[PDB]
Amino acid sequence: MADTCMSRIVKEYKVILKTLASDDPIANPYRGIIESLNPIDETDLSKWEAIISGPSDTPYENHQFRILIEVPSSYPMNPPKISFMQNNILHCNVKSATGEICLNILKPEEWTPVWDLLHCVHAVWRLLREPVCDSPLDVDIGAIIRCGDMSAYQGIVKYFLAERER
Amino acid sequence: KARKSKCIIMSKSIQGLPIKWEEYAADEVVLLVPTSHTDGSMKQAIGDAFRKTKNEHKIIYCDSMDGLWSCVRRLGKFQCILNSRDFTSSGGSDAAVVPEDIGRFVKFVVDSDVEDVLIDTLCN
Repeated sequence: MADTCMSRIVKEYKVILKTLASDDPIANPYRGIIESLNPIDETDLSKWEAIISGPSDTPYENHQFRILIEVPSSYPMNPPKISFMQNNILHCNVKSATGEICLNILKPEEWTPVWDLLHCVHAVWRLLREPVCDSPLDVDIGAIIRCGDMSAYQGIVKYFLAERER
Repeated sequence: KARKSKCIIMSKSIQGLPIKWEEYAADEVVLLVPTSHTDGSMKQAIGDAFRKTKNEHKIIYCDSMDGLWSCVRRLGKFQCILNSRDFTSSGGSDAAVVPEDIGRFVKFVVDSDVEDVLIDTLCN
């Protein structure tokens, strides 16, 4: 170890602070992608929270999203556990009821410790603009896409997000 | 006074009903439009009655029936009002328009040909 874990997260925390504090898109490639990324409790460096903005030209446009990051003590040998708030989003690869996320890059097979928290949250963002519905966690939203019913796809998502605010 | 959440499928006959939609736009209803079984867009008045209260997200247009029934499932509303007489080539009723599946996700299903009942349900 937790000594090699802690010095990583401290390095990442510096890099997160520096990059997000810029308003110039050469230093901050996450402008309008990641609004904030901080540790929930300053003293507990193992839990983190991010706010992302939904990608353009998707039904997620113009709605923010809060993400939970759990860093294991064996990080970065193992991936962090990343998930949404419960009943916060509909998506092929998100099980709305729990918040659980299906992201290929967080699977034991394909995890490279080169990746950090920012590439991870970004990979979550990337996922909203492009879902893989061959292996979906929300079979119903999956079958909507898998039928090319884009009218329904954008309708139910925009519906959900709108009622989320009320 | 207190009504159940509904999921109304907006084929020709249901759009044609004389319902004062502004009265219901505020509640937990969802209107699924089967554009596959109605040629034009949905009646302009119905759209306007919902937009007027900022409840335009309560209207879902659907390219495909398979798409429409997936919505029903995911929304999981208490009622599900429809008129199967619109989706059959033979003008009569056929309970085979609603997938055998739907009883799992929805409490009450009204499939009616008669105007009074439809108006009775949507208006409680």
